Amino acid sequence: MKEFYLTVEQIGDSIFERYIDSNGRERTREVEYKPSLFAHCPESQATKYFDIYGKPCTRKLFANMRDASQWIKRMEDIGLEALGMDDFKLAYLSDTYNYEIKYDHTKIRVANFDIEVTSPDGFPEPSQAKHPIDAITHYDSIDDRFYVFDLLNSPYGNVEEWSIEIAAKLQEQGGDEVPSEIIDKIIYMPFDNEKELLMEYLNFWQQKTPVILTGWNVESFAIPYVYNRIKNIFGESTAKRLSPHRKTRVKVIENMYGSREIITLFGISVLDYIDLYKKFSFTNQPSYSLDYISEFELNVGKLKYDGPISKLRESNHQRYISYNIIAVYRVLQIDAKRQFINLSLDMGYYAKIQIQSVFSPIKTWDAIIFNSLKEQNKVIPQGRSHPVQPYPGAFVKEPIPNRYKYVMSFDLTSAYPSIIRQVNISPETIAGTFKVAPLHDYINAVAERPSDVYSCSPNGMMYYKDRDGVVPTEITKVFNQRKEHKGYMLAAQRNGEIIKEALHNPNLSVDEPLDVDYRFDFSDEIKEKIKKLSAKSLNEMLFRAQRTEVAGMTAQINRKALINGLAGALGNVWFRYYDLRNATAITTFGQMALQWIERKVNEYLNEVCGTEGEAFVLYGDTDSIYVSADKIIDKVGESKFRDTNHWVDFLDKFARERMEPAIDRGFREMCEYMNNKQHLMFMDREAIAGPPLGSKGIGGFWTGKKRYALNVWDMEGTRYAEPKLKIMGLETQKSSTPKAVQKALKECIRRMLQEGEESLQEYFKEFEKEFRQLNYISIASVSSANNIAKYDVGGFPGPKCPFHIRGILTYNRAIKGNIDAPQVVEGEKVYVLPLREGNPFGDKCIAWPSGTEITDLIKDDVLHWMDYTVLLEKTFIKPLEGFTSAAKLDYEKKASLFDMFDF
DNA sequence: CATGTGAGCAGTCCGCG
DNA sequence: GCGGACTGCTTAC
Ligand SMILES: [Ca+2]
Ligand SMILES: [Ca+2]
Ligand SMILES: [Ca+2]
Ligand SMILES: [Ca+2]
Ligand SMILES: [Ca+2]
Ligand SMILES: [Ca+2]
Repeated sequence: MKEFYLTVEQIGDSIFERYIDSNGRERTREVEYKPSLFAHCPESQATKYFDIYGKPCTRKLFANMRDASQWIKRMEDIGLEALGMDDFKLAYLSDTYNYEIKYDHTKIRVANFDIEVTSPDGFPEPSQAKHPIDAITHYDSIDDRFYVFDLLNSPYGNVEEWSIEIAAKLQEQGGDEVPSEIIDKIIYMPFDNEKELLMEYLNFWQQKTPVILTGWNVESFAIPYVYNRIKNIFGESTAKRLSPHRKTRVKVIENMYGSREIITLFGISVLDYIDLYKKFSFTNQPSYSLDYISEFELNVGKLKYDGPISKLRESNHQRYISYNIIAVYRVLQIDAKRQFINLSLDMGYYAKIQIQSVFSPIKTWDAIIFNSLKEQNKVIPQGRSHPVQPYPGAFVKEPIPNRYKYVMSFDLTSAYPSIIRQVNISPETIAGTFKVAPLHDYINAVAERPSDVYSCSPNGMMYYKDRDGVVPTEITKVFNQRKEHKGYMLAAQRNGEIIKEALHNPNLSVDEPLDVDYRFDFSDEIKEKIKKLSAKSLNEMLFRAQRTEVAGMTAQINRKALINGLAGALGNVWFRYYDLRNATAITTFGQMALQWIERKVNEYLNEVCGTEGEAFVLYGDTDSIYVSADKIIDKVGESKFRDTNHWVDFLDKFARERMEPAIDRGFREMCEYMNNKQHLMFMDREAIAGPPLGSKGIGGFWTGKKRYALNVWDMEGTRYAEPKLKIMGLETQKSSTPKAVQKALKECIRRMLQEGEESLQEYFKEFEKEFRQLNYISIASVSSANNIAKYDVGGFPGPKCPFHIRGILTYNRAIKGNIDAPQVVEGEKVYVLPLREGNPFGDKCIAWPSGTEITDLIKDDVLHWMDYTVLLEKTFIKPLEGFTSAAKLDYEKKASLFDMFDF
């Protein structure tokens, strides 16, 4: 097989690499890497090395990496550019793997672990590690086994061995319900003392050394705790055995009272699943406990236990160990669905970087561009220092706040990357500048044509048309990958709706789910078979289609983020190719594009409808337009339509057959105007929206910029079995909004858009009558707890103290000297509840760690002093007032002359 | 060590016979 | 109480 790296590190003048050899065996080696960098030399000196602007360079080969670094300093002092890849391990990988890496994940040791630590005096701080580690579960991907290390004797209690028989039993039968599919994969190892446990753990570690290390919060808890605990018991050099090169660095975050730390294990790639999830999932959650996220992703119940976690081991060691095991499995279950490890490995090896550098789009693109240029013997520019400078972005149209009955939306496919490719924006394709007219003059086609030779953006930049740029070249590769996966995602989504439609009439049979590939639209013959399947088989198929769609979502959305990241990186001062000329060339062109196409669409629709000067485009944001379709529907007349799907079909066809071509003509004309390299502005229809035919639903409304809701029947070619709400910016979409208020507000919207005013009014009345019966957690607001210390003045709020921070301080005083009430962690999320006047907490609100029940000693008082009136007003009524005034609708029946009668 | 800008809302402070 | 000014948080692109 072809060889590939696992990890790489620079340690002094040595590169330390772990890799897989030609026989599929894991190997390690230390290489005294001799790097090269480059300097500009005279034209009269012949050479095969040129910088990206075609200037000749000479290669300086160094005896070691220190010499290379030292030379960079001297060049800095002299005043001359030192070119080439200055991160030497990227150069090493590039030299060592001079081909497209094709890796085999079954050879890559992926470890998932978590530890338990009983602590009777508050949270067990990793920096101090003053308590025994009393459980570790460590799953190994190569063995496919859960290695369980169990401490039976501790100064906090001696317990009996864990029972696998009992673990496997249902909870309703006193067991722990450890999933049957992992029971046979558990290797249980009990220990009579911690020193033996830890030593065996370390020996195990040496035999099965993680390449990818993950788990939930392993970076800020598990890893530093294990490191510091081992350090305290055996000494630091023993702790260093967790690194295969015996090297670690300790990062100490001292904030202000007290301190925590991150540990870097050289030769391991740590990908904390919490960080993967945040970066790659595109959710914002009110809590990031594993219980919350597991329920969210997997619909599995919370791991239930009686009493505090500090007492769980002594009172119920059996459950304690089972839950340690299950927690580890849950991360594997989430990854099976989301496939973030796979994504990370894909992106890592594609770029030729340390796998953990997938968290940095700058490192990732720097590597991709370096490798690309190196293949043509080109030499990369030196990184430079730049002051941070704000610069202009997108254009957003101010919408008239209103209800909007029929709406069709369109937006550009991969807008910024497509602009890069169309214009040919790269560091080395800059041809010069031209004198800019006001943007409005370009939008209206009255400015002088910028150039009849070069490819232009209305920011004033010109680019070569007749040569490729590395930025366009490399961004197109990732875009094309993105597009493939998105095709699979949408097919799977369309396939899902076919199955949902068939679930309306399930057959009374015993059959199996069809063996099909969900990434491709079902053939007619598969669709016929589906119409004969049972409910059980159809639901299994619907599950598989949805898992296929999720996998496609992961792959497409993060490749999308990566290419958009390149456009953004051009405006980050730490990016080697930082250049506001290129960053603003993209954004300014975007602004022109949106406003140009708005004009063209208004022109076209006035023409086909026989009118003049009516505004069909009601909103737009960056690269999208929202077209009121009312006059289109009225042109034919609503009476002509047989059902909702008939008008949806009609608008879909109108968009595809009449609008999109007119849009394409408009953008081709714009491409000619700007003399661009290639026409890539593809503005495809997104949503078709309206009320159900014959209903009093209003279809949609806007309250303002970035705030709207649409009743959608077809989305990018997916015709829904049941209409779906597209809501942007409104409180339903905000993680700060209480969970039950999100629900209620969404149902208020659903009723507005699908049913009308009377339906709304009925629901609003019920919700107000029952609000006070909702669970306190379901109606608590959420906020991130940043800069808590700044406003902490003897446990009381300093000046400008934010509401949520004030609540935290209130909580701190109420739990003061409580030996095990959860502490609010800086930067994490909290629930927030307002408090009525005269409460015993002595302030207007309280805040506690999100995803948790508030500690029992103050829970009773919080429940008693909760200000429901304020809570209802702020979180529910005030937003709904915004929705309904915007829609010209009332959520309570207005008083009128009719109130004189008895109806 | 390091993707970007645009924009609304909820909060505090401050003014207000 | 209720605006305007300022800013933090969260989010749509
Ligand atoms: Ca635990
Ligand atoms: Ca788009
Ligand atoms: Ca059927
Ligand atoms: Ca868009
Ligand atoms: Ca699209
Ligand atoms: Ca109490």
